[PDB]
Amino acid sequence: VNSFSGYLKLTDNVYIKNADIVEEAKKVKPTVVVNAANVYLKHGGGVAGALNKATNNAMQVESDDYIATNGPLKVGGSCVLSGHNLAKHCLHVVGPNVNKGEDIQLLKSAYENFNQHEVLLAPLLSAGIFGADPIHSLRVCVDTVRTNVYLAVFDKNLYDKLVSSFL
Ligand SMILES: O=C(O)c1cncc(-c2ccccc2)c1
Repeated sequence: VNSFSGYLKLTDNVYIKNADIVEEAKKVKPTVVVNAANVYLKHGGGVAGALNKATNNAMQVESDDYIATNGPLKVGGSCVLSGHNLAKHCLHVVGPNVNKGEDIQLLKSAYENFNQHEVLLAPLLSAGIFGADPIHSLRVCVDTVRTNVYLAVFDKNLYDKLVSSFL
């Protein structure tokens, strides 16, 4: 049994809710919240900007030190950093950004990072300002992630379309 409330069950392991991921993280304090990260961990917009704002920029400060030591992530890669006031840990995952011309096949690689964590609160990778089709992102999620994932979708309209169209 876990804390997550109000989710629709899509599969054995994937759940979905119309929710503001910062507000959900603040309520649940999950072990892992996933950030929609980029290679230089610059949390300025989309999910990264909202999560970082909710940490009063502490996520960005920590991330800048991580990059100064380790260099950029790979597209499709991830790192584990603090969850600050939102979660125990933040899994920063880099989905491909279609608005930069990145290969959408890297979306499956991105989702594979979730399998290293038994339970996660996450957004749909590569959705929003990353430019991918969220319907496609949900399909890759269901077909790739085997651990228990609780998806928060910001737009009510999009949430209803994702559920109605789910095979
Ligand atoms: O649900 C998403 O895929 C999503 C994409 N871009 C931004 C957001 C967002 C926007 C404001 C607050 C918290 C999350 C969610």
